[PDB]
Amino acid sequence: MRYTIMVSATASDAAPLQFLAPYSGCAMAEYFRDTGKHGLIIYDDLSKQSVAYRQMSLLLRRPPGREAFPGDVFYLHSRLLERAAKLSKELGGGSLTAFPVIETQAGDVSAYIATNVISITDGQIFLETELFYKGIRPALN
Amino acid sequence: MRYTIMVSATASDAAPLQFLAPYSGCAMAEYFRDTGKHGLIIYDDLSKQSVAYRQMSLLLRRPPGREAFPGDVFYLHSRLLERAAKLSKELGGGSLTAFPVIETQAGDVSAYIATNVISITDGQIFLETELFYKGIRPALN
Amino acid sequence: SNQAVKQRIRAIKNIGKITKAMKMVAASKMKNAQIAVEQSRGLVDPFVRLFGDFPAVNSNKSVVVAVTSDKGLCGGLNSNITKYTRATLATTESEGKDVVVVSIGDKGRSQLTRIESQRYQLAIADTYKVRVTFGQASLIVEELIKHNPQSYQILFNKFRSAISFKPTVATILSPDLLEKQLEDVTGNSLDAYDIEASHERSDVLRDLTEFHLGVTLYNAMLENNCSEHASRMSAMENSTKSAGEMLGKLTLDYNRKRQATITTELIEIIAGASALM
Amino acid sequence: ALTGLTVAEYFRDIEGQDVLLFVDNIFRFTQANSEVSALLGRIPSAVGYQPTL
Repeated sequence: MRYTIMVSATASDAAPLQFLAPYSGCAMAEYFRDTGKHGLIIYDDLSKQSVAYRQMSLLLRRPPGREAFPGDVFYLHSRLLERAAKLSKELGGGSLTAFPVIETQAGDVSAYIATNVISITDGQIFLETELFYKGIRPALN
Repeated sequence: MRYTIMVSATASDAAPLQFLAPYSGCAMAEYFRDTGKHGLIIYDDLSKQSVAYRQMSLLLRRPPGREAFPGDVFYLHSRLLERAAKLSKELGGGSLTAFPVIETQAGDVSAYIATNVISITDGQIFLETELFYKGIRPALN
Repeated sequence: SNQAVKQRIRAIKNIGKITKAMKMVAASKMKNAQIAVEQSRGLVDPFVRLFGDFPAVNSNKSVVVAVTSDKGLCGGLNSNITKYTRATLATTESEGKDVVVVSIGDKGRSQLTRIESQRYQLAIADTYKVRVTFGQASLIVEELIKHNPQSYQILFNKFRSAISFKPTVATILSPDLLEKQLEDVTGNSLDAYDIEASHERSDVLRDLTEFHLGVTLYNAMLENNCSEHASRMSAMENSTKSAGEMLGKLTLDYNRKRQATITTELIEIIAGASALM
Repeated sequence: ALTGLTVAEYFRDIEGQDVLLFVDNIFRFTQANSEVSALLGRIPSAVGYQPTL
């Protein structure tokens, strides 16, 4: 905790707070990225941020799309994950590394939010459930 | 070309032009039908006419239905295809053969426009992409 | 499209129990074949402690039998010994000898003409319709007596256990053409026995070689029938797993399509109702 | 995508020569118009897209 910030928007907190907490955390780590230092950020369950934003969108009576998500639920995550960068020498040289977490359902890696964040992030760490239930932990596919 | 008329409302053309293009070509073919000669009208991609009509009716604030198509999209294709007739001998005896082309998605004929124009027309030349790649070309199921 | 997956689920769901039924049918067949193979294994022992085991002989004419299955659900039985009767028929012919190909079973005549058709002469089927007896085995032994080679070759999956099917070769030497010729080791190794038969040694050897080929052919098509039932029991256990895993994929795809169907129909109703209100 | 086409169309029409026009995710043009069109006061089309797709 000497090096960690905790930006907690729990399940009881209102859905604009869970919509906004990745952006608050990414601002707090863009502090370290902008001044030449290095930052790591873990948006734990961006699937739940997209659920919070789907709640905000449908309560705004906005027209939904795939899995009743708004059309800009890709822009929600890409606006956030594009701020994880490696800056140039003219800009300090700092960096910010992001670890978005996405929860699939039955290994369904071709869902809407899962394929949204797959086409934003650089890599992918797919953790299989059947390797996990055979003792092979971390269950790296 | 000396026997063919080519009516082309293309993709950059406005949605009312793609809506009214098959009625234009059918009215041009009705000249040869009504004068004792024979015609062969081919409405290529009647599904794209239905898409243009869907746009034109959704922007007119008419309430959408199944696949956001209007109510009268059966009437749209039926009142066009019923103009292909073999006239009686007291009207010259001319004819008009219609060949509507419908594109389906992964062989799904349970779609909306596909069921409409299947129930409207007389026959169907149902082509498959799994017989097209077995060498059986024309790929007639 | 959504009706294809729900009907395909019932297709794979009945396939996965059809093959499990055939698996338990194969197990109940193996359970009564297990006592017949142990009743009929013992008669190959006195002839092999009497005639030996001479596979790599200088035979000028030879006859090979591949004892395969009739039904086609064995799973790595008829094609394994097809490769064994390929590689073993690579081995015997080393001096430009004649070799006659015989196979027993509908899946053997359809798997041995691919490699040896001009050398194929005889195909036997319908052998395990009711059961196996010494009558039909002796009859096809006579049909190999319609040929007159110097030696005979047998290939069959010997039912060692319910998991191991050792493809055993049995080589049956023609008596006065090759058997006493292969026994002349500092005199003759057969002359220690005293012939009690009505005629000379060549004729009791002829009757003996006919009876030896008949009893090893009976043992071959009983060993292979029991290993056929065991291999069908194993291959319709691996197949039930495959039709259970495909059903596990298809139920998940059906539930994804079900949820997407309800969301799509709901969104269409909401857009149509909000166009008015 | 229209800016990329205009820079290419000056080469095709005025300069009069062969050009190569690579576009990375022309889907994002359609998706961006779907995000815009949700707020322009329109009835949404099939699976959630704009009517003028």
